[PDB]
Amino acid sequence: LGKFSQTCYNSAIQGSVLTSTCERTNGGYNTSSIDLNSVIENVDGSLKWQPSNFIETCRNTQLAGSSELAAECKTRAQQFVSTKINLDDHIANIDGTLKYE
Amino acid sequence: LGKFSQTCYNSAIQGSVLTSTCERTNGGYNTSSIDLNSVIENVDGSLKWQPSNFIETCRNTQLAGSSELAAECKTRAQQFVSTKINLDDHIANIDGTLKYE
Ligand SMILES: CC(=O)N[C@@H]1[C@@H](O)[C@H](O[C@@H]2O[C@H](CO)[C@@H](O[C@@H]3O[C@H](CO[C@H]4O[C@H](CO[C@H]5O[C@H](CO)[C@@H](O)[C@H](O)[C@@H]5O[C@H]5O[C@H](CO)[C@@H](O)[C@H](O)[C@@H]5O)[C@@H](O)[C@H](O[C@H]5O[C@H](CO)[C@@H](O)[C@H](O)[C@@H]5O)[C@@H]4O)[C@@H](O)[C@H](O[C@H]4O[C@H](CO)[C@@H](O)[C@H](O)[C@@H]4O[C@H]4O[C@H](CO)[C@@H](O)[C@H](O)[C@@H]4O[C@H]4O[C@H](CO)[C@@H](O)[C@H](O)[C@@H]4O)[C@@H]3O)[C@H](O)[C@H]2NC(C)=O)[C@@H](CO)O[C@H]1O
Ligand SMILES: OC[C@H]1O[C@H](O[C@@H]2[C@@H](O[C@@H]3[C@@H](O[C@@H]4[C@H](O)[C@H](O)O[C@H](CO)[C@H]4O)O[C@H](CO)[C@@H](O)[C@@H]3O)O[C@H](CO)[C@@H](O)[C@@H]2O)[C@@H](O)[C@@H](O)[C@@H]1O
Ligand SMILES: [Mg+2]
Repeated sequence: LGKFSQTCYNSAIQGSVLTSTCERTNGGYNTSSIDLNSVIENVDGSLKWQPSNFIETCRNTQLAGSSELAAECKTRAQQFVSTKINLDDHIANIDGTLKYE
Repeated sequence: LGKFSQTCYNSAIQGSVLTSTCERTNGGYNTSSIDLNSVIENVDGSLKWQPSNFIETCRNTQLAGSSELAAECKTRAQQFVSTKINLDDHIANIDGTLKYE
């Protein structure tokens, strides 16, 4: 997994946002960033990769109305159930960019 | 917090990724995406927001060479220590975009 660096150049971190420029699979070069705020966690002073089971345990995601996200997710009993969450609660538009806050 | 849909339009969800076109503070629009895999999680079938603490308990982050992220983070005793994590562990280039796997 990961390894992004081998095919990216000119990466910068600022605050918690990583930005880098990376080879498109065939052809061009894209510059993109990802906010680490949500992939990294501090545990008693050490940076740890923070896990989430969303993708792994949920399915059929779809946007309802303007902000609601819907999916079906495995209950601890391995059963799929319906479920939704209002993306409006914490996804904000910060000067044109969607941001988790 | 949040309320992106008040000032964004033409939104979509593909897998766990959300895309939308949002108003810059004053001026035009920008179309960004945000990967929701590390932003919410599935608890016994119900979706919830995944909190984190990187932003609120570490400070002065820095890029170290190719892929190494460095910072100072707070410990269970309440003191800051240096700490690093190799971003190459789980940050991959996916066809020009940075993704967390
Ligand atoms: C310089 C000069 O010459 N000025 C002259 C003035 O006479 C006059 O000034 C104003 O210009 C503004 C600029 O556009 C006018 O339009 C807009 O309004 C606001 C202004 O932001 C300021 O207030 C923000 C807080 O607002 C809270 O309270 C007010 C009512 O009192 C309401 O709007 C809300 O209910 C809101 O409540 C929320 O906030 C509390 C905190 O107390 C929080 O606990 C709760 O969550 C609660 O829900 C404040 O946040 C903001 O900070 C900015 O100010 C400075 C920079 O100047 C920095 O310190 C900050 O970092 C930041 O830049 C101001 O103090 C503002 O909302 C508008 O900008 C938004 O929209 C853009 C897209 O269109 C987007 O790009 C921005 O990033 C921002 O987007 C956010 O909001 C939209 C919905 O509006 C949402 O869909 C997005 O997801 C995004 O979400 C965040 O938005 C707010 C905070 O920004 C939060 O509510 C959300 O939870 C979330 O965090 C824009 O500036 C303004 O009306 C006008 N005069 C006024 C207002 O009296 C101008 C005329 O324009 O003329 C000059 O001559
Ligand atoms: O160990 C890395 C981790 O993720 C790997 O997937 C990413 C991969 O990037 C892809 C890579 O493949 C290109 C295509 O196959 C193309 O058809 O062939 C060329 C060879 O000439 C490949 O470059 O490279 C492109 C551009 O460089 C990239 O856009 C693709 O997504 O490998 C890079 C290496 O840094 C990494 O960022 C990603 O991991 C995955 O394959 C696997 O090794 C791991 O799960
Ligand atoms: Mg997370």
